[PDB]
Amino acid sequence: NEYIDAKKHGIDLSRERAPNFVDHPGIPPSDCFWFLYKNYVRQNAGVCQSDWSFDMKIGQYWVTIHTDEGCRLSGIIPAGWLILGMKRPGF
Amino acid sequence: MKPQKIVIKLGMPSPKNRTKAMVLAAKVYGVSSVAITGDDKDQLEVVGVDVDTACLVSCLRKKVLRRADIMVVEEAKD
Repeated sequence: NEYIDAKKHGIDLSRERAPNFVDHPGIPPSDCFWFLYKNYVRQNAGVCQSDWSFDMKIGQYWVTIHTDEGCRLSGIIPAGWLILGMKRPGF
Repeated sequence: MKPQKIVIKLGMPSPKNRTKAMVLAAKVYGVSSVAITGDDKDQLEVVGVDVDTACLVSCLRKKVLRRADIMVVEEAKD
């Protein structure tokens, strides 16, 4: 499991500072947070939509991240990188 | 047809570069929203319908700073 490995290396999503994001006018708010790590060090964080996917640059690679209805993330990501999802508080 | 969320990483942006990037992005046809985002406040985030992202990036590169790269694309759900 990818969260247990992350927990072993001192990562705790409940203690991560919130992503720096805005809710844009005229589109639905994103209901998931994601946190991106290289060798278990947070590089960035953002928001995404549950039950959906997005494309993002992880290291040197363009990759699809799949987001299930519980904000759990899946996809093929480059060695040394880790991306973890959670429900945005209130959603 | 669907609005896209486009995130562009600015390489080592001054505050002035962030502001200038938001203004130019906002004036592009199809752009409905702009923001500065990311842990390092180094991302221009654009929402738009049918935006030429290659031309937004190219515009940031000639007018604001050398380093601008798409890092996220997410289609908005309705």
